[PDB]
Amino acid sequence: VIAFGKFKLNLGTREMFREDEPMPLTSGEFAVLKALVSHPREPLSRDKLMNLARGREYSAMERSIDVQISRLRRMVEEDPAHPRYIQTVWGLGYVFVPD
Repeated sequence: VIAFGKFKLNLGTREMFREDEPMPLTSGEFAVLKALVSHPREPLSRDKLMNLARGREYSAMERSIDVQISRLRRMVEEDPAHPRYIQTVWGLGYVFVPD
């Protein structure tokens, strides 16, 4: 489904790879990351992410959205402090920026 940086994510099977090595995604990590990458370049509020994260499983209520973002950044970013793929939009929320 989706490639960015050294990552490949399969939205249907929940398979993720870093440099082709299999890397797991908890339910809530997966829920947040899928909401982000499925809306490329649309900044998403915490409320809208929480909402989009809801599936038929323990997903949205696993951890706070900001803690999920922080964990996803530590997984995907060379520097979590200056993120490339999971960016902050001041006033607003978070955004996936492809490539």
